[PDB]
Amino acid sequence: LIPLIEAQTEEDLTPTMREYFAQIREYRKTPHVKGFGWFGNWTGKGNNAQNYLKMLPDSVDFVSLWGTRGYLSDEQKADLKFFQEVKGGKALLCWIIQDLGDQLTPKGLNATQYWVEEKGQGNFIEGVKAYANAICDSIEKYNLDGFDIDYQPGYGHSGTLANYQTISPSGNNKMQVFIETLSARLRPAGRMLVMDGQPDLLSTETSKLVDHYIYQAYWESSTSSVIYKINKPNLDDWERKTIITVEFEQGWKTGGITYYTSVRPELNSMEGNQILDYATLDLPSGKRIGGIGTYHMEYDYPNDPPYKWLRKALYFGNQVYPGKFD
Repeated sequence: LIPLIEAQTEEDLTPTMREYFAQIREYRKTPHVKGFGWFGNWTGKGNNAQNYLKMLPDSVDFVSLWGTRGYLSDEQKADLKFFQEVKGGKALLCWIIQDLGDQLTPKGLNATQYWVEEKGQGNFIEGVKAYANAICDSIEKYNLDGFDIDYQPGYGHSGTLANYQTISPSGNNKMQVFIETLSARLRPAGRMLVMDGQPDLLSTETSKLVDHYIYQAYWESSTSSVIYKINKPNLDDWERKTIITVEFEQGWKTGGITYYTSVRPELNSMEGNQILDYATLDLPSGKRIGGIGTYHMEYDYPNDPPYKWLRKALYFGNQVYPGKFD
């Protein structure tokens, strides 16, 4: 007889709640509008539900951890264990990929020094192979469910890995064996690889190694301006693997921007029409977007109800306007 925020394993629940989360775990594996976000201030520290993966809406499928790197608390480890095993949930490491050494470069040592000669052996590429293997290390160490490449060259995050060009042996071969090394390792482990910002630079073939294409559709003011952004037939199965996200650091109150126009007239009489359009987005093929998410998803918690917009959006995407998945 333990309330949820206190529960740690299937052993702490009644039969009726064991069975409840069994259907949630089933659902996760059916094809549906996935729910995602960038979860900040993740502590698992108690009293406040907002700091817990396990207290997220049951309709959230996976999440990227904005800010967290390593050194997890026992209370973080336990939140995650429940989120993973009871809820069918998945948590990703996440951070901008710009330079070869990024966020795994110790001290103030030199990136190109530490990674290339010191870790490769002059072979720049053995160092990309190495830098990636370290990401996987650090994921396997905290049993997280994979990685989220924040890829934004040509929004200023261009470096000794990130550049303007298609990722393929024929274009950015360095970014190619990067992604190749993450897939080789964390795909057979049941883990996820994912790319946000400019997943459109993936080659057709390389796109097969990435489980979702995640776009920041923050300031798009029209359905068809969002479709233009994500309509990339170069990408394997782009409709069902594409996730479109709204900006909740600023629009948590309103369900993104206040001056959006949906292709569904009935959505435009209603506040939050950006996130609801996204969740119900029928692409020109007729297929339903693969999912929606919010940046700083937790800013939706102070709402009435808490997680107002995300919950509504997934209700719109999965029940009000049932989508087509083939």
